Amino acid sequence: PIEGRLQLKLGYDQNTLQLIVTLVCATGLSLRQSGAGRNPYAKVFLLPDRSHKSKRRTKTVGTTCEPRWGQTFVYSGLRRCDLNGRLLEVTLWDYVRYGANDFIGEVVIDLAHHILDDEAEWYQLQ
Repeated sequence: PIEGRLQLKLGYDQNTLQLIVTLVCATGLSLRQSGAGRNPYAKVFLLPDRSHKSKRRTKTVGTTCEPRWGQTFVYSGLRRCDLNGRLLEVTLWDYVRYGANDFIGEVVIDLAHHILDDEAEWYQLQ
């Protein structure tokens, strides 16, 4: 049962050939079963590429259901049309210190159909 939402800004700058991705914050995340809060961080990939090259990761925020990162990532070497057919995959994870980290939810953006104007928007975690 996934719950919560993520606030993202997506911009594209033709003058530098860069897709600009800002993860502002997330809100409304569930607690753990334990009742403990989560320690959320996000991973971002520009798919289909799954190598270290495409990977970005936010800092981890401690014990909270309302993490704020204010973190901007840049993907270079892209014409606007190169984004067609690619997906921005943002996944939230709960940092577990002594075990595998738990999947919280994801937002996947079909860039071909996005305006990319750096407007902050909210996306339901899926």
